[PDB]
Amino acid sequence: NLPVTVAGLGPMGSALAAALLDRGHDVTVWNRSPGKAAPLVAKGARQADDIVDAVSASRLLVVCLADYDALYSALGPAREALRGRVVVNLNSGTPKEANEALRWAERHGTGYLDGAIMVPPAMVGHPGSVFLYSGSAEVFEEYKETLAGLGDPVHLGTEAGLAVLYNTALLSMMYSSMNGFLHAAALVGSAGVPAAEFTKLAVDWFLPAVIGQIIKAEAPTIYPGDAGSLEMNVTTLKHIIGTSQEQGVDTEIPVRNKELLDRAVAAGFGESSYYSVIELWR
Amino acid sequence: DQNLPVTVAGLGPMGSALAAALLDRGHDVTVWNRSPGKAAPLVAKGARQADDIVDAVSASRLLVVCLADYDALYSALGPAREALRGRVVVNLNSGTPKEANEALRWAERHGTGYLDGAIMVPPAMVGHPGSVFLYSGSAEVFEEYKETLAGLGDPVHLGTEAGLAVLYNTALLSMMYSSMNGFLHAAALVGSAGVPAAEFTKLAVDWFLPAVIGQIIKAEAPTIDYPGDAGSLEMNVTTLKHIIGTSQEQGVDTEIPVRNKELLDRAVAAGSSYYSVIELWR
Ligand SMILES: C[C@H]1NCCc2ccccc21
Repeated sequence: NLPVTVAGLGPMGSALAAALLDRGHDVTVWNRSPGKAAPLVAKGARQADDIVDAVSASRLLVVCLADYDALYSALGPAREALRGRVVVNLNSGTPKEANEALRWAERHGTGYLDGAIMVPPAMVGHPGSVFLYSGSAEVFEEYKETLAGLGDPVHLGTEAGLAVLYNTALLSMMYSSMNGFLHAAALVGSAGVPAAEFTKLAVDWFLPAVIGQIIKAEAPTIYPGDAGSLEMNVTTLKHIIGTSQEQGVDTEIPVRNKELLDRAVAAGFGESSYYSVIELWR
Repeated sequence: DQNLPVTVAGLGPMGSALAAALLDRGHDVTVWNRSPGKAAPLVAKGARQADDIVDAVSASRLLVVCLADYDALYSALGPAREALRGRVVVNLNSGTPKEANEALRWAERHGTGYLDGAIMVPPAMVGHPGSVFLYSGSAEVFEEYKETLAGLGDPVHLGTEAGLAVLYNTALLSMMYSSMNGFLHAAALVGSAGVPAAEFTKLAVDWFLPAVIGQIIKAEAPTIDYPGDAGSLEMNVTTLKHIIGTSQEQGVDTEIPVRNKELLDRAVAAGSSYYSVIELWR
């Protein structure tokens, strides 16, 4: 039961469709290029002829396409068939793109959720999958159970752009953290330290016990316990850069991190908090 | 000997915490500091103050040193050359691994056992649950004093070579600085929409950091085996273009994601997995 249509059958859209099939939904699939539907049809999906049939088959339409232009092109022809259905858009962009899609959906009498997929395709549907959602709370509550088949659905608020905002923010932190980890791994690696054991120490202990706790301790709105003054952290970074040079590891990462603190010291004091670094960017 | 005499040389905020922790665990603690005015609070708690460094060293077989740098260690302890014979130095503030190896050499020249250690928590956490200290140096010396060292924090022995503790410490902290900075960009980005920092912080630290950042790191780490991974360099460039785009829309400085994207563009040109970025630095 709970018929669902998936539009877009790239690697992510295919995973969405397959996860929905595995929970036993009546899944209708649609894609622009041919040949992406066959593997899903084999697994029990009905392929729709035209986008109107696809949209008409289900009250819930899960969209996973390249951008907003792609969404309009794909779903534009559906016209009055969208009226009274719900679009769950899993591929915005930026928050302005999310708001543009909300506008498009509302013009067509269509409910709208914007979602960010927080795991790779292969994790979709499996324990650990988490999807962030923004949009009408009524709509979210009505389709929550269906959405749960893809991953733990977290509703951030009713404004269209929030999911993309949170997703882009979290991912920005992820890239920096991963790059720092790779500097770390290069550093120990240059002494011949085996990576597996260091990785486990860094991820299973240091990341939650030290990095997480220090972040919360620096957050002025939230361990006894903080990162210490800017000036003491500058000195720490000078030792990291020194160590990196000794070991023959590129100093780019700690050099940039030190320059950032130097800027924050100059704007405030050597005694200002670590968190005040954020004032350089807003 | 559960009340083993210990001397602490250096009574800055960390050294003072070490001394207080040792006093709480039933040691006869002798304290020393170059500048006056730091010993009195510890004397009140039961520490014996030493006049000069020779008296300090002569009072205990175990000497815990917590000074600014290596130069400070040599200048402080130099006069006590001879008194050091047959004692053990646990140096808790080497700046680089070459410095750790220099101090080993100095200690051994004088007939003195040597451990190097890195304190992984702030002063206020020292001697409380969650305190962790990393050690490197002679396994025999570590085994002999392990139980005393356990009073300060969980003692993790990395190996016998003098520089390992500094190497691991500098690596882990390098990752920390990058992670915190990426978090601050994240917080600025959601903050620019009026999202409250407390709730975002909790989501980022209590869920995203272990469930996503930690797992993606392990997935990329070729020696550890989350059926997915970070995806190709090229897909991550595109993701970063969206983060930069979102950051511009929101009026938040793009410095952090711009640098992260430039790194990947360098890695694409060198010519593939996210983890291969590491090859730019060694
Ligand atoms: C350098 C100091 N300040 C930042 C927090 C921290 C955490 C672990 C070990 C040292 C430090």
